[PDB]
Amino acid sequence: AAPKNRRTIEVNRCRRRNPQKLIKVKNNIDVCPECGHLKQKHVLCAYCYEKVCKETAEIRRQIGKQEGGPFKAPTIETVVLYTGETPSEQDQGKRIIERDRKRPSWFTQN
Amino acid sequence: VKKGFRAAFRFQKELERQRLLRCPPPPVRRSEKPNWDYHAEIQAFGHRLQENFSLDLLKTAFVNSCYIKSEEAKRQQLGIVLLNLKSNQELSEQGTSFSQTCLTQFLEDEYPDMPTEGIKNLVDFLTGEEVVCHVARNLAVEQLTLSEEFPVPPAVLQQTFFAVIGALLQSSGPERTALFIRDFLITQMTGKELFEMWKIINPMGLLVEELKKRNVSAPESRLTRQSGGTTALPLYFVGLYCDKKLIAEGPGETVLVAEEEAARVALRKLYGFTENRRPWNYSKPK
Amino acid sequence: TARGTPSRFLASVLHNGLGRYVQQLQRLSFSVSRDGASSRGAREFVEREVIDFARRNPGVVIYVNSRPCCVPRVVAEYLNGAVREESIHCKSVEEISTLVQKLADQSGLDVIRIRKPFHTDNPSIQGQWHPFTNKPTTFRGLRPREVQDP
Amino acid sequence: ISHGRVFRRMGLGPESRIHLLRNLLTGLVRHERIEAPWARVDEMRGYAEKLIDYGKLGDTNERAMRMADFWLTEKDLIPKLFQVLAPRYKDQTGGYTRMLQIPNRSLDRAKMAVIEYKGNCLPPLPLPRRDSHLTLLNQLLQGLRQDLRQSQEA
Amino acid sequence: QLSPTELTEMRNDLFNKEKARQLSLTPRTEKIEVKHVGKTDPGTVFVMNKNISTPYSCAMHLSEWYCRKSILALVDGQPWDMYKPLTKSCEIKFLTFKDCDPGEVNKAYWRSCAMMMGCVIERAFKDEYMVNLVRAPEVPVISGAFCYDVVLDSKLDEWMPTKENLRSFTKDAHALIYKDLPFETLEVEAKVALEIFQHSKYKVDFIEEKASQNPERIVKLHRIGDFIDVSEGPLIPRTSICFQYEVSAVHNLQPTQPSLIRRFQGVSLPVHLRAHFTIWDKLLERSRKMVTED
Amino acid sequence: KSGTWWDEHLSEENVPFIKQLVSDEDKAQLASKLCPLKDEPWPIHPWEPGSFRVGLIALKLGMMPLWTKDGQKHVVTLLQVQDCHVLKYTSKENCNGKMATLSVGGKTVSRFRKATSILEFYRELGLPPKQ
Amino acid sequence: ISRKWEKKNKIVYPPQLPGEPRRPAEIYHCRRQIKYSKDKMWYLAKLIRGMSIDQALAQLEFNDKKGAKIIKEVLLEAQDMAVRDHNVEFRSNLYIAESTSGRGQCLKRIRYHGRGRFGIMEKVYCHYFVKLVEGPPPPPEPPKTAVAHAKEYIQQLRSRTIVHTL
Amino acid sequence: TEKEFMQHARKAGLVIPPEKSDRSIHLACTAGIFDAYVPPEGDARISSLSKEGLIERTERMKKTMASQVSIRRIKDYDANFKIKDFPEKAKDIFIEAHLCLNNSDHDRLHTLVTEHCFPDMTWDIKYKTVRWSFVESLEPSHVVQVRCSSMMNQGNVYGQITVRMHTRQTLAIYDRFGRLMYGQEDVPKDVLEYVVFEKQLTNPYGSWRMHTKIVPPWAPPKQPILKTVMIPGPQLKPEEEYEE
Ligand SMILES: [Mg+2]
Ligand SMILES: [Mg+2]
Ligand SMILES: [Zn+2]
Repeated sequence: AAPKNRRTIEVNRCRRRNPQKLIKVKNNIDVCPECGHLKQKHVLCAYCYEKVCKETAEIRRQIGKQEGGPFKAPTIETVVLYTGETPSEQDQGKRIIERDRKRPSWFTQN
Repeated sequence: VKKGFRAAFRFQKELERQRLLRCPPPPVRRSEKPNWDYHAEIQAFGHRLQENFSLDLLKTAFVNSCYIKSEEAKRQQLGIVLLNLKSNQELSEQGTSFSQTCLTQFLEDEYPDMPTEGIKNLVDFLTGEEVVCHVARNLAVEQLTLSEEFPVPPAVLQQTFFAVIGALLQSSGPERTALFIRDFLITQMTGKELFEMWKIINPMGLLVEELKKRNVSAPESRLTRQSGGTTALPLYFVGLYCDKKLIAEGPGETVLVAEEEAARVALRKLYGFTENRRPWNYSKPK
Repeated sequence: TARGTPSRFLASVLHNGLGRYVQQLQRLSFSVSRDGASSRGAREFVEREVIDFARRNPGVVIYVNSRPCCVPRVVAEYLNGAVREESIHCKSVEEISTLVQKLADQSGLDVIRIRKPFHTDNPSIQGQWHPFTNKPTTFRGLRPREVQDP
Repeated sequence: ISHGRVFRRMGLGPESRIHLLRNLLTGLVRHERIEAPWARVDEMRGYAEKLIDYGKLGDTNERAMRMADFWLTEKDLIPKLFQVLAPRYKDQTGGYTRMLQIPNRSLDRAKMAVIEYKGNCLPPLPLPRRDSHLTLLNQLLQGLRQDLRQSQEA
Repeated sequence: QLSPTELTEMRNDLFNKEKARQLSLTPRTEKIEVKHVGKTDPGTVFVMNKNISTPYSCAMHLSEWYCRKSILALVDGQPWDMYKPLTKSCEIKFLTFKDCDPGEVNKAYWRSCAMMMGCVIERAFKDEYMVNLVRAPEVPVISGAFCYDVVLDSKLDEWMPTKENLRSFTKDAHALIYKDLPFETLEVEAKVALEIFQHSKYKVDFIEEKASQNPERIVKLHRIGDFIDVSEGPLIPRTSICFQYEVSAVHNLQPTQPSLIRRFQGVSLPVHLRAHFTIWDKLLERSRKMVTED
Repeated sequence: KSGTWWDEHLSEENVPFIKQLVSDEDKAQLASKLCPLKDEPWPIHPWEPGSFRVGLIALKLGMMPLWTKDGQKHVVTLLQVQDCHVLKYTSKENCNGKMATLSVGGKTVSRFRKATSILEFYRELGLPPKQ
Repeated sequence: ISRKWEKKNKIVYPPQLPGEPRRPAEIYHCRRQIKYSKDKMWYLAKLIRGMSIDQALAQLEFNDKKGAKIIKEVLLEAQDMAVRDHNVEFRSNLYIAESTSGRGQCLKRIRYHGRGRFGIMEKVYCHYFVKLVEGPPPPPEPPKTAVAHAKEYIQQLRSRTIVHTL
Repeated sequence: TEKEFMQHARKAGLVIPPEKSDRSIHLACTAGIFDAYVPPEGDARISSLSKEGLIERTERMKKTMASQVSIRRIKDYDANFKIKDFPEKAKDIFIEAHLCLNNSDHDRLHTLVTEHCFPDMTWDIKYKTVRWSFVESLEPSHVVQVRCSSMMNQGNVYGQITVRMHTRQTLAIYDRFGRLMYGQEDVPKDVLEYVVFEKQLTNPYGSWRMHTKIVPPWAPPKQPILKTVMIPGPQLKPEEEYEE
């Protein structure tokens, strides 16, 4: 089946510019109270989620320097310590991961 | 590239026209444009109107004070013989007064039942800034006007049209000058209603005062016709009844608009400015 | 087009002819060439015809600019401000004499479609027709099947 | 017609689906936090919850060891399940994982999600927080509560 | 005596007169470096104009989001109306309804909504009755409603509003919200403020109390379009901020014999903290009950 | 210009309080209509030939077998009536029809998920919304 | 090719008189030869058309189309260009006056088909044009109300003459 | 279907033209001043003390041998040249060079100023309207310092004549759209700026042209601008944190 006639630009503007074709404005946008950047109400902040992944990656690179190979996971808990911190009362008998950096303010010691 | 010159030249002309439409130039005085001789254009002005103007007087009817003051400013900058030119102030005062007293006489004798307030508002409309400037821009009065600013302001143009009447008054006299006011100013209220030139408010309160002067009982309003009362498009005909005698009847969408138009209809009959009135007589005086 | 062009109603300039007739043609500007076969008919019109035409029309200012040109034209300006430009290129004297006279007779209003061949500001003298013109009035202005004094 | 169908159709078939979910669960036990498409995470989240239930049964239960051996491709993670993860959620009876939606990835604009095991040693995610109790609306409600409580005691 | 419709005509002229005098006192152009101290955009500096630029103008430099959500400004630890000119260089911070501890913002909103009610009280009653405003009690926000004491003519000594009358007050309040009028703040000397309210006896007493507290003896003035009133503390920038507004009831204070003082109560919520129909009806009932400041 | 739901701005302490508050109100509203003959009922006419009474709005539970005294087996459907009330009444004249309409609702639903015009209709009726 | 859009930021208006009103600032900016379809880009320029600078940037920041990241880059550099070069005081006091797409210079490659057949595919390119104006976004036109419909209908009933007569 | 864009552009340097070329770039003006001049602190106060200024200006030139010997060189290439006329001649150049900014007469501005000064004046006002005028002169100008270049640095010699000016001026700068941007066209203000001139003595067609303006560290702050400014802070990344 082939077109019997050529469709005019008037017919085609009415199909292309139909409200269903148009992009719909979004009203679920708001500002992140921490950084001030934009975000959706149901989605995490891309900026704050990015700074968590940069630090999480650094911690995961230190974990590799301790295991020193594959299939070498521990059977104990793990703790992250920063310059100016020592094992806590509850952080006894764990795998401490030393980080040469000041503890992030958002990263609260538990 | 095709050889030839006629099509390229013809295409440049269409481009110029297109450019002018997209970017039209500012208007300028006709004297600045080519093919202009002030002395030849001012003689034709009179012959065109079949009047024996006086050139010395007519040339000063187009000279305005604003143009004289600016003409001096140009000389001071260049350090340049004194000018003895006179303005049109004196000529304008003579023409404006004569026009107000001649229009009144014409109207006071044609409509003898109209009050002075109505005859004054009519004379203030025929000698108005809108009417006098329309007659001036169609009699070549704005092309000869020696003003400082173009386009000529309406007030400046109004003062120049009455100076031409003052020059004609001195040259040809009142009788010949009164015909110029009948043929150019009286003809500006032919297809116009009375209350379209003489705007009033509360016409019903004005009709009650004219019926007291004639010792006539106050009018009573009543409904003569009616249609579509409940609808959005109604029609009412209200009739004014003095001593149970119909004097006027007017239509309207509401009962208040129709009652106001009926009073306007009665006033036109009282003053004799109806549509049925016989036309103004322009025939040569016997 | 009529639909592809504009229109106007029949009219006059300042109610011309009502009190007096005023010629609307105000200026005529000829552009002839001393040399040039296109302007031959225009040169002979300037030698014998234009002078007699100005005597009859003293209210029209005529300008004759003789300059080099390939297409002679006559520009007519009217009181109302309209400007009509026309070409007398390769036209005989008789053709230019009937054209210039046509310009003198015209008013300047645009030569376009005229809707009606008549115009009047006072079309009625007995009253414009309206629905109640030929209807009789009823006692007490009652309506069809309307109970009075209920 | 799909009325009641609870399981999704991913991968190349039923077996490939289990193998996709197994590779995500195995990576979740090694790192305790991963990012993957939202639908694939919501489907694996159920298995991550029931895997801890088998770790609470103990490493001496053969049935529990046969599940971990199958669901954990890396065999060094099996002791971590029975000795690290299960003890951690000993007090809790449910809600071992939290799933959160994250910005769509750039390559294919796919809906993404992050899933983790509660109690991990990783930097806290920027969890959504409810409006403070000191706000205008919440202070108008706190006052209403007090009266309703005060009237009831009367 | 001046008529009610011409009494406000002079209060504006006196208000505008003093509003223009302060502007002339300022030099042609003097710059102040305003530093931003907040979690967001830390380190930004605004080189603004003295006695002309406002905190709102500083937000316009940053983004439209700050403008819409910045209800109040904190200048050197002191709250600052968003439309109040800045006199000297100083640190600036922006406050919102949704914060960890928005105590100052809640007070400002609660005060503004009370002032709005005073304006509609001076227009509802006829011109024959003498409506004399007294003050706006500084009641907490947990009380459940904001109030504005008012006095009425002796003729209306026992007249009690009805449900339909209370509804008309609201339609006049929402009509004031639709105009989107900005609160204009003016700090004047006590002596100048007495002249504006010299006609009303109650306002003069309140002004005198404020002068005694401050060694400078300056009194803050706020006006909504034509209506002018004396209030304590900062206010919100615009009326459009309040989405839900309603006057709940009217209570007569005691003792009534020496003088009658009526207490118009009300409750409201802004656009940022919109409530649900069901939850909003619960707040009204609490508001209808009479509240007494501590 | 952003939409909102009933618990978007509420805190951790007010969410449980609001839930129980509106829940207790529904209980009291439903337990206040159990005495319709004492609350100024309308006249009770007898049954006449050609009369049509109201119906109900039930909830389909499931299906169950059923045997008669002859041994034949019949399968039945369980229809549970839960929170069925009469909402309003329209007379024959205002009905624009031969009969007169009676409106009935069923299955109480949440007030946080209904339209304002619907919520106010139930507010003056003294009942929770119906599905 | 034509590049008139870049020459509109070079016109210099004469100094205004003391009584004249403040003239809004106009900022023209564009990006040429974008590897994208003008038909697909038209839907993005139509979205922000009439919006504020800060509202447009928020809609383009959460859009999944590729053109969104490109327009947002053009708006950010036109925003800075306004305050730095065109004497705009507040960077948020801007709105999208004009926003459309144009066809660019496109390439032609061969697409192979079956049975020794072939098609000619074009590597599409586009331009994006934007104009920023100082001030707040003009208020949207309210929808026509019943009073205006009736007021217009009665006006047509009053403008009707007696046709084909005197 | 094999046609592509003709995109082969590569980026090169403009600092120097092709090497091993007998033709070389010919420069008419020097880049900077040969000997930096520091006007003594308190010269603004001496503006009121006109008599002391006259004494100091005469004494300084006489006392500064290096400055008095440079005039000898300027007179070896131009015999008919006096020092009691240049300060009166500089006023014509200064005034005439600032009137070319109003009408955008850059063809004549090159004859008045050097190539080193021309960009500084015109670059910023390329799309702006300037209305500068010279209302009055307060104190006569004085030739504070004259110093010549090292002989045949490039085979050419330049002479610099520092001149002090103290006069009233009117400045109003309008933006692209005609809106007032800086200054007031009604009110003039006092100005104290030291204008430096230069002339290529070797070049037979050389002339004295404005070179630059000495800005003393003890000058008063300039007039403030009309609008407000926002100076953003560091645009930090997610990982990096803010520090006081
Ligand atoms: Mg698939
Ligand atoms: Mg093949
Ligand atoms: Zn964030």
